[PDB]
Amino acid sequence: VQLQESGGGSVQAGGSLKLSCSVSGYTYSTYCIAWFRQVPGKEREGLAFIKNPEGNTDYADSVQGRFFISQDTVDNTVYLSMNSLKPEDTATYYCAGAVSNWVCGMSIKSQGYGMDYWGKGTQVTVS
Amino acid sequence: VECDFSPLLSGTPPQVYNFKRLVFTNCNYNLTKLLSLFSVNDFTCSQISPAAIASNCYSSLILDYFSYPLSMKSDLSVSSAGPISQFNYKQSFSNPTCLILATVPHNLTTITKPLKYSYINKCSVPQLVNANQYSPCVSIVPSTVWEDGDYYRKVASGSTVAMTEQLQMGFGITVQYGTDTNSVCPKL
Ligand SMILES: *[C@@H]1O[C@H](CO)[C@@H](O[C@@H]2O[C@H](CO)[C@@H](O[C@@H]3O[C@H](CO[C@H]4O[C@H](CO)[C@@H](O)[C@H](O)[C@@H]4O)[C@@H](O)[C@H](O[C@H]4O[C@H](CO)[C@@H](O)[C@H](O)[C@@H]4O)[C@@H]3O)[C@H](O)[C@H]2NC(C)=O)[C@H](O)[C@H]1NC(C)=O
Repeated sequence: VQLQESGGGSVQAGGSLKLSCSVSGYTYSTYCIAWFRQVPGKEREGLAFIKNPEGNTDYADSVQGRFFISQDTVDNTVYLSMNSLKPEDTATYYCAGAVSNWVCGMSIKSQGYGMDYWGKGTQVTVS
Repeated sequence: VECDFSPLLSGTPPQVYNFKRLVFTNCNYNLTKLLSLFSVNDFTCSQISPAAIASNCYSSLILDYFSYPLSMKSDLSVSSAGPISQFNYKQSFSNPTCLILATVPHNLTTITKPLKYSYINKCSVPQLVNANQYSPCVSIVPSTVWEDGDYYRKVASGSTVAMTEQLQMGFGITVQYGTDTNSVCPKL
């Protein structure tokens, strides 16, 4: 399994930015894909997660109704449309995969504890 | 599809006499992943092996879980010579089983501690729990014993053990093998 973020960069104060996470290597269809961030000197925060028996998602409460995890129908690449971006949103955004799907809401509440596969992250800076 | 172990990861696990029972049919499981989410301190089995129970197909898989302090491992080994198997929880002898003792690590932050560990020390002539059933006193004994020594009667006496830094739990698994129905399988 391989995961790579993209789409980040410089965003306007208040603007939106769509991040992606290309997904290869998954054989079965049941697994957890999450989204994370980490401003330096601090711990990884959990953001959004996807579950692949049905497509149910949830989002940590500090990005509720601002960040929107989507997944491509054919590409099985997961997206993260982020909105109302504040400087407090500046961080390195990581993408993370796990081996099953119920391990998800938990790692989203525990800075990625149960996640298995990780990306190198991309950089998002809001002015 | 895929067995739904999520409910274990959220909430306050009940005490041993109020064990929560999750039943799984027609689902593929991954037990090794579930156990990797914990610091596993003890893993014994009856009529099956740890390796076999994570890698076999069953007609149903039953997972019981509850708060249980690791210092009371002896109180399980004593079996029917002690309160736990006499009064709170006692696994089937007609089906293969495992019992696992685990500490929930600091990083798995969504398992909530109770005020203390509690168990029934007596529940009555004595009224013993039958294999795989609840104690007849489940109704009157409270979700948590208030003070070590309470005597509830409508006769059930409770005991307490102080809470540990990190919550310690117990997991009981019972599998049943059928004919033409073994569709709880490991995912590959
Ligand atoms: C059912 O569930 C089990 C339990 O997870 C799975 O077995 C494991 O699969 C995971 C996922 O690949 C393995 O995890 C990885 O761990 C590597 C370190 O290995 C040691 O530490 C692990 C605990 O994490 C021990 O289990 C193991 O014995 C070793 O001591 C990491 O280094 C890996 O990460 C790196 O690589 C990935 C890409 O591969 C990147 O994304 C990361 O950023 C990083 O570069 C990885 O996180 C785990 O080791 C496996 N355990 C065992 C015992 O084999 C089963 O696969 C699963 N079954 C199914 C069908 O899903």
